[PDB]
Amino acid sequence: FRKMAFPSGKVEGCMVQVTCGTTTLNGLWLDDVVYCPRHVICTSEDMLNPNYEDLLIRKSNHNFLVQAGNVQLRVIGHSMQNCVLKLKVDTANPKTPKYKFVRIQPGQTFSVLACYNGSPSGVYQCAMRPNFTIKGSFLNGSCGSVGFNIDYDCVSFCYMHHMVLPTGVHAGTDLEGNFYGPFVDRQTAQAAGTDTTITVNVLAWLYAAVINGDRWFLNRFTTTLNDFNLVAMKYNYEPLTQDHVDILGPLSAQTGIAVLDMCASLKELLQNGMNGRTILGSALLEDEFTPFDVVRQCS
Amino acid sequence: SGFRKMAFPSGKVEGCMVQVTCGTTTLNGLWLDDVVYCPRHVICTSEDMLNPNYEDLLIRKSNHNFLVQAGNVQLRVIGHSMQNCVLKLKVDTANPKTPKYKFVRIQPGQTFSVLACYNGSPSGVYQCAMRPNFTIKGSFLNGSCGSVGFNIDYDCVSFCYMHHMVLPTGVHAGTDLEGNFYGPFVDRQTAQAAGTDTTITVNVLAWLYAAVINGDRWFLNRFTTTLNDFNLVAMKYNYEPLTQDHVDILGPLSAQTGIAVLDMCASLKELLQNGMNGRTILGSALLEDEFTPFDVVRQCSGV
Ligand SMILES: *[C@@](O)(CO)[C@H](C[C@@H]1CCNC1=O)NC(=O)[C@H](CC(C)C)NC(=O)c1cc2c(OC)cccc2[nH]1
Ligand SMILES: *[C@@](O)(CO)[C@H](C[C@@H]1CCNC1=O)NC(=O)[C@H](CC(C)C)NC(=O)c1cc2c(OC)cccc2[nH]1
Repeated sequence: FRKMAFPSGKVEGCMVQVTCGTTTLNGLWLDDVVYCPRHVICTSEDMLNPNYEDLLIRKSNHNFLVQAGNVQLRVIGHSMQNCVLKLKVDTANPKTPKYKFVRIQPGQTFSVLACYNGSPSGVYQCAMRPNFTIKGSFLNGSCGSVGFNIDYDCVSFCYMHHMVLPTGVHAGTDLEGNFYGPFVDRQTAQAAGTDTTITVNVLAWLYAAVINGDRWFLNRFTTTLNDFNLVAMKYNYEPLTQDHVDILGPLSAQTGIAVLDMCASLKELLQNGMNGRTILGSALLEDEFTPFDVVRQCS
Repeated sequence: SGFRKMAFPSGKVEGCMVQVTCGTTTLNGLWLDDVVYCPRHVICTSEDMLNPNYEDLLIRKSNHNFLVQAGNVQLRVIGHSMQNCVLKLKVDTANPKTPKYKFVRIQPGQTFSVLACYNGSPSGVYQCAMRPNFTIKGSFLNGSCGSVGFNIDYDCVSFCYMHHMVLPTGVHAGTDLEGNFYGPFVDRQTAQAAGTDTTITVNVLAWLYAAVINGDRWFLNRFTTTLNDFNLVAMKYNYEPLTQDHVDILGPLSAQTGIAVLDMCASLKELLQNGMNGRTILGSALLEDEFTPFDVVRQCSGV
């Protein structure tokens, strides 16, 4: 098993750069709107303690430089929505894919198209942690890079990059500008809460192991969802929700192993350990593959 | 900040993928200018693939025997030749989205991005390394043949891999875009083993430097080693020898971190002899060898 990103071309065709003063970052051009982090309006000193409503009052359309490559797109309107700026431009992007804006849950994965100066640089798969950070790879100039999933022909954008934390993980918003987690867009060191293991994804991984004939860990027991959640929390594992149980449905049907029987197997692995054994060639339980990723790599 | 297995953006390649069908055999092709490149075993029937005389099988085909679909459009084949294990279909239409490109044959230990495709449709993109035994640890399913591997520099796509085969061990084998396999493999329907799969030492060292740049030094030690004494231990553990060129190529990472290359060699020697003792590096419980020094430099320079 490996991390696989979605093909990035539909998103590449939407990346632009946005500059205000000497402050430059990336934006997302869909139809005639460009979406970007609102701190582009800040000088470096402004970002220490910004009052964004007051800073924006001092800006007009003609203070925003939007470029597709080196080609300028004239800005004809602007507004703030939470921590994102929306710049209306006078050109509808001919490369706009079918798209939606979605807000994901911890545990869900997405592809990040890391960009610099409006130019796509690399693509990789990330998982939203329970503490609402991602382990990205981002350098200066990466803000406004986006994360997304592709379903059929539709790009679902879920993430726009804003922040690195002192621990070197990343934080950002959805495309309506609402941060994931307790973070704010300020030039300040902010701590993320203690993280936990993504249980639903570990279960998906165990189903993947079974699909491939690696099933020594299957035990004879079952559990209730409540009892499992209480045990899991003592091992720093997330509780399962009903949605988690439901998204495990297809893998449960494919293998014939009920979700709560697999939970009882995992409980035993937590309580008793691996006994120097491996699962899918690994002593670590992997928690960054969703049930969809498992299906997507097995078929 | 951070270090992740990263692929190049795939859009320039997506615009070149098409579907090639001959008989009941369908796989992917690569459409550049007015030529479509694909694995020649498309011309094969199920019975042919056991021992295909490709020159014999190809001469019996006509241009119209090849159905090339690009999205909803069918491209008319107006010529066809064979270059080793790659078929070259001349089409009457030049692909308008052809990027600047070159064909290159990659060296073992180098990385490239793979755009996995099915029925001419891009499905996923990931980074691989060409292993010392000339296999790649890919993710490919039925119908993935003709998927390509590439690197991008500025605006130029260097195609280096086209996919053909899975081995019994689950690793993968393919050719360059001149149709020559990497490794001792053959495009016939047989179970093939690779040579011994050694570890790309210069890459493990780069990844250790990446781990240091990202704040983890638990594996470092106060010891050093000579290059030869390191290589003696490395070869004992089925690692490739480190050459002076590798040492030099690691210079920028050594400069950035302040850790002499042979001091990092002494760290790796200790990891090989003692193991990792349940600890992890950059989240991995194994020594990773599929990032090149340049992969690390481009993600971690300045951090
Ligand atoms: C965007 O490029 C800014 O436009 C930038 C992305 C980071 C640069 C290096 N890697 C990244 O992911 N974001 C920032 O520089 C933000 C700007 C905010 C939104 C105004 N700043 C931080 O992420 C930042 C500031 C501080 C800090 O201060 C003090 C102390 C510790 C961490 C930290 N992160
Ligand atoms: C191509 O899509 C075929 O067009 C296909 C890709 C593999 C399918 C499963 N995963 C893959 O990477 N390649 C093949 O099916 C090739 C066809 C050759 C080039 C004629 N064959 C193999 O991959 C192959 C055959 C055998 C085998 O036999 C008998 C025994 C064991 C492994 C094996 N692989």
